[PDB]
Amino acid sequence: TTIVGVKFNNGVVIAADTRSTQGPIVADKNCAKLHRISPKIWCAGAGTAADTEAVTQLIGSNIELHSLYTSREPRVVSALQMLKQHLFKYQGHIGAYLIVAGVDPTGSHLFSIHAHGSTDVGYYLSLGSGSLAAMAVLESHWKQDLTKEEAIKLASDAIQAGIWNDLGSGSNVDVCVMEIGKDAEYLRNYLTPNVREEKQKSYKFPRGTTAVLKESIVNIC
Amino acid sequence: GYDRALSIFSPDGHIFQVEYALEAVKRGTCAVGVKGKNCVVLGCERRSTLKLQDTRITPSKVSKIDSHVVLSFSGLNADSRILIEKARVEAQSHRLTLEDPVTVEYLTRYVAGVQQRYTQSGGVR
Amino acid sequence: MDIILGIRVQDSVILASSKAVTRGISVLKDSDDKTRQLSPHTLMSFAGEAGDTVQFAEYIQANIQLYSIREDYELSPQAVSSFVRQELAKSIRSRRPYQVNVLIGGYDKKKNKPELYQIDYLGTKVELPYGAHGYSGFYTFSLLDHHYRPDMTTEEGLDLLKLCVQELEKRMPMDFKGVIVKIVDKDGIRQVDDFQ
Amino acid sequence: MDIILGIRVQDSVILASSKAVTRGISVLKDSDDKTRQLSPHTLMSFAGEAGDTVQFAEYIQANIQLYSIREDYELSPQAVSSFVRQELAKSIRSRRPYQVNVLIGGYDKKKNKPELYQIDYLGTKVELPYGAHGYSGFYTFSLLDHHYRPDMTTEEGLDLLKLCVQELEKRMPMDFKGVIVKIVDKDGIRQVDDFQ
Amino acid sequence: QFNPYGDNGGTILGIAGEDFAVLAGDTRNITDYSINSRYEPKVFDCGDNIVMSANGFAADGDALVKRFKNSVKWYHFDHNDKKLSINSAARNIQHLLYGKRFFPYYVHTIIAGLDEDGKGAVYSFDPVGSYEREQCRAGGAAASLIMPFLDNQVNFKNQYEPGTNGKVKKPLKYLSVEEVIKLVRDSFTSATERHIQVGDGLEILIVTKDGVRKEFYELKRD
Amino acid sequence: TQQPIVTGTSVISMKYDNGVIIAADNLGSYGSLLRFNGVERLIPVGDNTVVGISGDISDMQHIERLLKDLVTENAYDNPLADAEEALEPSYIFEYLATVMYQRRSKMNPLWNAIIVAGVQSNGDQFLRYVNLLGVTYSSPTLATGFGAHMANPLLRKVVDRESDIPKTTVQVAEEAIVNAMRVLYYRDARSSRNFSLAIIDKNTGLTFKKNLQVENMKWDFAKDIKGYGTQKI
Amino acid sequence: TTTLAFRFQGGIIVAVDSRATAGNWVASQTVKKVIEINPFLLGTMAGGAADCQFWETWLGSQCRLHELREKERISVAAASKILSNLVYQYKGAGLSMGTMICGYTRKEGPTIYYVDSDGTRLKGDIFCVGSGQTFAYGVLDSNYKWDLSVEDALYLGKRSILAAAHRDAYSGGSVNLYHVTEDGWIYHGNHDVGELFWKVKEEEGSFNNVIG
Amino acid sequence: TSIMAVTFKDGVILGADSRTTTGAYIANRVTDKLTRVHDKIWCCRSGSAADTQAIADIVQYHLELYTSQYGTPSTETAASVFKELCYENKDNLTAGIIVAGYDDKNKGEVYTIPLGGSVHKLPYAIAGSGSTFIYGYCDKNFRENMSKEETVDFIKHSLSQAIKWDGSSGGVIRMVVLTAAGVERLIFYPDEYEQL
Amino acid sequence: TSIMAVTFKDGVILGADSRTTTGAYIANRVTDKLTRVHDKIWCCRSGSAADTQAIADIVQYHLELYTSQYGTPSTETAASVFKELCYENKDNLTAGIIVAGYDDKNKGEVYTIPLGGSVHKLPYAIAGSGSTFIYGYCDKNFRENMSKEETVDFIKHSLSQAIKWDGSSGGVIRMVVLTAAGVERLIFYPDEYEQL
Amino acid sequence: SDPSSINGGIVVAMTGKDCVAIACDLRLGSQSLGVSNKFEKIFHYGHVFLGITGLATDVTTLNEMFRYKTNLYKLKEERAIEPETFTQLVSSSLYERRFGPYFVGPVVAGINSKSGKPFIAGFDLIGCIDEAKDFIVSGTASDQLFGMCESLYEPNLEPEDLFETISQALLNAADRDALSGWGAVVYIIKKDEVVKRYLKMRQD
Ligand SMILES: [Mg+2]
Ligand SMILES: [Mg+2]
Ligand SMILES: [Mg+2]
Ligand SMILES: [Mg+2]
Ligand SMILES: [Mg+2]
Ligand SMILES: [Mg+2]
Ligand SMILES: [Mg+2]
Ligand SMILES: [Mg+2]
Ligand SMILES: [Mg+2]
Ligand SMILES: [Mg+2]
Ligand SMILES: [Mg+2]
Ligand SMILES: [Mg+2]
Ligand SMILES: [Mg+2]
Ligand SMILES: [Mg+2]
Ligand SMILES: [Mg+2]
Ligand SMILES: [Mg+2]
Ligand SMILES: [Mg+2]
Ligand SMILES: [Mg+2]
Ligand SMILES: [Mg+2]
Ligand SMILES: [Mg+2]
Ligand SMILES: [Mg+2]
Ligand SMILES: [Mg+2]
Ligand SMILES: [Mg+2]
Ligand SMILES: [Mg+2]
Ligand SMILES: [Mg+2]
Ligand SMILES: [Mg+2]
Repeated sequence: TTIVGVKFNNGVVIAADTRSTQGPIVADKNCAKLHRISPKIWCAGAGTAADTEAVTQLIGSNIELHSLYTSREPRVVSALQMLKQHLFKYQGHIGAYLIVAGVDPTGSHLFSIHAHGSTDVGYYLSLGSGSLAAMAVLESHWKQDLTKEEAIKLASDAIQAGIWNDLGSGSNVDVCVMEIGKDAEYLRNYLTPNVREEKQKSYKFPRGTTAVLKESIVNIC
Repeated sequence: GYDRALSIFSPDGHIFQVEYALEAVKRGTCAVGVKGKNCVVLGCERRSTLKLQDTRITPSKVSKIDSHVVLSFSGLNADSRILIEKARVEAQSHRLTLEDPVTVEYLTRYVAGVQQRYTQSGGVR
Repeated sequence: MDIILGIRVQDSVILASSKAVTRGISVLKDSDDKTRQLSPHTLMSFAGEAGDTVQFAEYIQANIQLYSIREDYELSPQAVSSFVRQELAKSIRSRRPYQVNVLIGGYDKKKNKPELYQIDYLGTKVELPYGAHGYSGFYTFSLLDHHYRPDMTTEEGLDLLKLCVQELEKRMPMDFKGVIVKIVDKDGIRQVDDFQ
Repeated sequence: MDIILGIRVQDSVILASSKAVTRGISVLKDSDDKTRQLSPHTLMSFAGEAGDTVQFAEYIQANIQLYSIREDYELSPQAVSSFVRQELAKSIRSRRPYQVNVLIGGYDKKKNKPELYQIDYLGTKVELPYGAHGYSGFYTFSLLDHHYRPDMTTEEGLDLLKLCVQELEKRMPMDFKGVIVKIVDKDGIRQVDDFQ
Repeated sequence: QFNPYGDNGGTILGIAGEDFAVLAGDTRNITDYSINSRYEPKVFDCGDNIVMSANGFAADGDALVKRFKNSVKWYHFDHNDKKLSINSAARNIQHLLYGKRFFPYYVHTIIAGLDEDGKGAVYSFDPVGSYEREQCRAGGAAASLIMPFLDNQVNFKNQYEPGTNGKVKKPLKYLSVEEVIKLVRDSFTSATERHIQVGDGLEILIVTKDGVRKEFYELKRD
Repeated sequence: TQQPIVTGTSVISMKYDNGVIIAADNLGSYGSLLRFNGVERLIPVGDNTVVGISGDISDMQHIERLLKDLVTENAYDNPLADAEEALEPSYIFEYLATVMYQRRSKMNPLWNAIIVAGVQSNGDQFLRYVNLLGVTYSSPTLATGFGAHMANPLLRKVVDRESDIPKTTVQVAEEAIVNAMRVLYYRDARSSRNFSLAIIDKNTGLTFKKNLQVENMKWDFAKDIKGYGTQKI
Repeated sequence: TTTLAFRFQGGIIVAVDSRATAGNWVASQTVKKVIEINPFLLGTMAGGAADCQFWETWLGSQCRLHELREKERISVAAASKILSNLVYQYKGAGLSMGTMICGYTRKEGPTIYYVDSDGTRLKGDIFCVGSGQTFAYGVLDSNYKWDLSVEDALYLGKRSILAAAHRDAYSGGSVNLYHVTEDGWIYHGNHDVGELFWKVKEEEGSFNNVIG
Repeated sequence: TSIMAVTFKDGVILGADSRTTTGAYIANRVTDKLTRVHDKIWCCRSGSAADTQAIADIVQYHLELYTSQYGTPSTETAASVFKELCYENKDNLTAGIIVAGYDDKNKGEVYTIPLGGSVHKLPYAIAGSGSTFIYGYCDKNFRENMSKEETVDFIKHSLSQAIKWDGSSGGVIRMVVLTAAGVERLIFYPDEYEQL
Repeated sequence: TSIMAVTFKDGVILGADSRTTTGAYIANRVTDKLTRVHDKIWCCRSGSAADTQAIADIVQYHLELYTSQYGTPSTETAASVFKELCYENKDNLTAGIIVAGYDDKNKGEVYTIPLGGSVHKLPYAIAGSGSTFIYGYCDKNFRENMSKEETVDFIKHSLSQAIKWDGSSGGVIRMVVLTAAGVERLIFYPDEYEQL
Repeated sequence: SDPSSINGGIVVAMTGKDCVAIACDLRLGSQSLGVSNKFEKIFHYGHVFLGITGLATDVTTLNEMFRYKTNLYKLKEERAIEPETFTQLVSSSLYERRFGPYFVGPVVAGINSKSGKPFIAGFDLIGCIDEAKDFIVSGTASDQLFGMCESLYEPNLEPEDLFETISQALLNAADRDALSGWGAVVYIIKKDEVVKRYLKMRQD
């Protein structure tokens, strides 16, 4: 898994590959790893994938509720605090590693969170098996005061580093862009460099090819 | 360390140390064997140059190798003992690994091979 | 372990030895003889780890056979047992030790006595009127201590043994598939043609 | 483990269950019944770790008895077996799991069929024509696979079983001291007077 | 504590045609989640019309290939430049492997060529040198993904003649080298998709009475 | 050696149109103590080969001595030591890979990962890797240690394939390598600012550059990082 | 794996499955688990594949040398003992094998020796070895008669492996059959257990529980 | 990490490196290990990041509440609260904290709470992996009642060395100056401090 | 232990503490860890006492023999010999040695052979447990071509700190001065150096 | 020792055009020992199908449990549950046991009765939604299934062609797994109807 986060001058963007693996097997070639915590706060996860789903759903929910209570747009720092306090409580047994980014009324934000409950703030971040490939790219090209279109290009290139050079990643590139003015823009499969070639042959069988002992109609009703 | 070649060829093609060995046999007491329909008999002579001989303890000239094979000889007596020990050991070992006693042929073939080795190795006569 | 018993009566020595050989989950065979005759009046029974037991016995056997041929004479049962003990006592500090226990029953033609020797895999040897290896002693010694008399006939010896095997059939978790029994007397070695 | 067999013929279910109880080195008893009747037409046999087996059975028993009294009715063998499975499945994630395996043979008065259920200590249940626990299957399934017909009489069932117990006596390292056999049929539960 | 083994794998596949044989492998060499090379070939021609591959731990595989070639060369010196028959090569390789029975070569080895009637042949070995003439065999990482496919599309396993309800088994045919090569490329594109250690490149060596011929195909690079 | 003590980190390298470039920092670390700063891990052999080494330094120094002595022995009864029968890269490599596999196979490894870079007398680029297990491979780029993880990704953006090697100049290749060293400086806790870099060009021959420093670093942005979450000052 | 061999009036029957497994993965369904030591002597493969195949082939070399030297067919006693003796020299090194050495000589008649890497060597009339072992024994134990016709002996051997292939997950593929006579062994073919199963069920009535 | 706090005439300064490692990978090269728990009470964090962030977050909470109720807390009170968390939870924390602050009654104060939760008040304190390398230098160069500029230098030089030698320390040097005047953050980059 | 060697204009000086510990017990408070291997080649020992004494004993032997045959050996040659022993026997040695000596061609030279047997020539070197505490101080205070009196001070102060902080270092400070002039031993006691 | 490998078994599901298919082996094992050939691993709750591989006690328990919950669901919503929703249910129910879980690999198949879409999904043992239009696999031969499937599958198969494909995919995979086989069953599911077939296979 390769996920990254890059700030730009009017907001923030995150990106992620689309491969997910069980050991050396690829279980899903197009898994979406970009999770919503609330409309303008998104999240990407690495680690145990049941833990990152569970914990983004749970905090998403407490956030929504807290937002309704307070009649206020939800803040990233609240997602941050709620996440970290829960991860810390479970001493790292919840294997969730996240990059969370978003815009709230206080401006635009980018944080990472480790399973044990430590957090980092930064202008650019990566995580996952593809983390080091991605960071090499960010360390090479990041400059201050990126335009939006540069930040997407950069974040997209960073994930590509992971796809190619890391076996843990990837297939396609997903992106979410959160600009301070606007609706959050989520670009499922922004980039799809990895299409299977047509096979040499069709493996459709002649019908009746398979041996059978019984038919039943089954009862739905 | 001593591997001097003692059994070597002389120019007429003979191996004197082996031929000289036969001379020792010719000097040894006569032994003889003859086979029946279904016995074999081995007979040997004693010297009579001395006759305060304790005949019950003094080594016999015929030896058991296994319970079904005997061996007799002429020539150096001390040397005979070494062939016999090796043969007796081979017989017991043969039972052990093949679960049968030796054929007479096999046991002969073994002893001959020992004798032969000693005509072709350094340090030995 | 398998069952290895022996008893020395007045005029002979009786060796009783379990018939089963089992490899893990299956009983491979129910008719195995855990003895070798070492010389016409000397018998060795044995038990312990697989392979080792037979290899050791067949090696002792060939050595005693070699001795007999060489000297045209049969070693006394005491001598055989000392030879065997020494071999086991070398095995123990060796790179891979023979894990084998034995009993040696012999009739000593020179003294006209039967003799029983018990030797474990460490080389611990002892002459006894009756013995056993492993857990076999635990079931049977109670009975032997009680019933044994040095003047027993062979028939009495075999009765006393029948009782021991019954106690083992009753109280012992393993099915050892009966025993083979042999007698060593002044006329040599023979096998009791049936027992349960 | 001990021996736990069962077979469902045409009109009944036969349970065969080893008599030995052994504690380490001694066989403590050779006449132990590894069954409890749960209701007049439902029989449970069992095996596994000491104490646990009985405690568990006697607890299942009392529960089914309670049910019968309360409803003045006898639960189907299927229901009993689902109840038992659920109890075992709770045991596994418990602080100390019951290590017990069971077979439940019942005659289902409402459908007039015999039924056999096999359930291991994990709560793995399955309805079968014949079954066993532990290693018992390994020796006997070959024979059952071959000889079993669903239309067998009780007598045929008992023959087929006799053959299975012979195979076990032959190939199995342990002396399990024979079996007790019970039959569950439309008239209830009885014990075969002798398995000679 | 020093561990003297590693895993670079690696997937290889060998199929015996009826007058030919192929042996193929990806060209990608890995360590953990890293790529070391996207082109580091692992199928070799060793002459006497014999191709070999030793997949697994790359160092042990290289050592073994070296040794075998050197065995071929010495067979020549020692037996009057005689040609080394595939069955003899196999025996010889059992001996090399079993030579290291107590510190094994950590590889799955396959060889291909023509038996002494010009029929296609493939032999496969375990790491301590048990071995088997075989009509087709995959090796390494994605072998579990490929053999079922071949069971099906080469042997027509579980396939029957429509319409009889599995009473008549679908009959077997001989496969053109072209046909076999499609199944090879399809096995590998499938494996590449679903196994992370497979990708980059596919190299195939084809053995016919007329010698050894190589063929290469791009594979996906994630 | 059964456990490495003083250690060198990543060696990195790539090949370009006419030669190869290789580089390595000048540090010997002792766990997390950055102990020795003046450590050359590029070892030139003749005028057509540079061997770069990471891992245990005592073993590196042993390998240096073997290389000196290979040069010395190749000269013996060899009128063409300075000509047709000098050492090639391919030879030095085979020798090292032999030794490594052998030491591994006696459970007593040389605790290193090595990259041999050079130009073959016939003009060809040489770049191969071997390590403590005896494992070997070639690629248009190669790196040990961290470099495998961060440098390769960047250098492969320049030479993704074989076909790109002709297209890649020595200015481009060199700038790529220098940038990688800067990246590793930023992110490898076992690395040093100072390094050495060497070029082997089939026309200019061996250019060896000591005493470089990572320059053009970006840190300014660090002044705006406050706290770890919610602190503003 | 399941392997067996037994003695009867007509010589020896040997029967084995052909499945090889690595964990759950079935590496092959076509392993020759009978080693043809030479045309008069058979071995079976259980435990280590290599260990059996390598050392039993070597045994073939030793038996040949014996015949050149002694001008006489080697006894099965002697052949088995060579292999057990070798194996015992390696005891503790982790060889793994369980094998039957089968032959039929004039002097001994049909004889079977079980040999394993423990050192054990045992003369007997019936043996099965492998994870399918207990299954095979059942069938054989309840049908074996000394005076089975050769045709029935072959069937019994085949049916005993089938039993094991069915229940044991680690056994299957196909059965291989051999008949060992004084003039040597005769191969009696390879039988897919897929097709054989169904055929036997139908022809014999057995395997009632399986839906066919 | 390398961290210190130093009292001087006008108050107190805290410094730290800015590197966070997971083994040899530098997870974050611009960390802020200077953490505010009240306006003029700050701390330096070393040990586990999760543990020290979580602790600091709680202390801040307690002092926010203290303040609401009893006014501004003493630097000593803040050290008490850190200590109480660290001592009472020693079995699951890996946190080494220096606390520093300024008030008018006491000017600058520095307390250090190493592992285990003992507390120690000092004129200056150093900590983190990098500290071991500069015990000598600091004991040799610290004097009481330095000026601000002297003290910024003492820190800058102490940490430039700790960084030089310790692989787990590096990046920029941050400081925070605490005096009557207010609160000054400082930063020094590699090209400055490497060259000293 | 704390040990160092320093080159200066007129040659080179070695210094060391004089404490040897077995756990917390100070086995010997007046150890001589400065050890002569040739007239003007000495070493500093750290690590195992048995190992470093036994090695130094052997090197001395080699150089006595070198001398007998080829005249006086180079400091470099002596370091080669230490290295060869330490490298080639790394699996069962724990020795950290600094070698230092003087000749006229080269004045002072210092080579350090840490664990593992790598060798490193340097202007100065420090080692032993105490050394970690003074990396900062020494990097900050060493300059090349100091006078003798300066260099004795640089050593005295470096080691006074190493001692202050390291519990496995203490006692007197010994030095050995190596120049064209000859060989001077120095000693400094607690009352001098603690007070610096 | 591994709970997901004691009893063995596999399940695979794939989609075609306006239909979905789902299939399992029939083997209950206990290590090497075959125990039953009538252990179906496919259950249904209304028109939603659930395959479960892994530890059999848990297969059973989970089924008993989802029957219970989909019962209560129907009673309150007054309508049968749809697959998208069931999936979430399965997922949340497994994650309740995060630190002590059920040792299973579930697979969901069905057609949404409102939208008409074919739908399938799978999960790890603690309940992460592995969601994929094409196909899903689970069990002791999941590797071999991934292989068959990646080669055999093509999108939009008509129901009678999908049957042929999923059947082949299953059988040839089980044949390379020791711990699967002993029979097999396949459900083909269309919006208004469902046909269930038993397959002929080898028994070893
Ligand atoms: Mg998803
Ligand atoms: Mg002998
Ligand atoms: Mg000689
Ligand atoms: Mg005594
Ligand atoms: Mg017992
Ligand atoms: Mg439950
Ligand atoms: Mg469990
Ligand atoms: Mg490994
Ligand atoms: Mg050879
Ligand atoms: Mg690309
Ligand atoms: Mg290394
Ligand atoms: Mg040379
Ligand atoms: Mg060499
Ligand atoms: Mg900047
Ligand atoms: Mg040996
Ligand atoms: Mg078993
Ligand atoms: Mg700490
Ligand atoms: Mg706490
Ligand atoms: Mg720290
Ligand atoms: Mg030391
Ligand atoms: Mg030197
Ligand atoms: Mg020494
Ligand atoms: Mg050491
Ligand atoms: Mg519930
Ligand atoms: Mg309602
Ligand atoms: Mg829980």
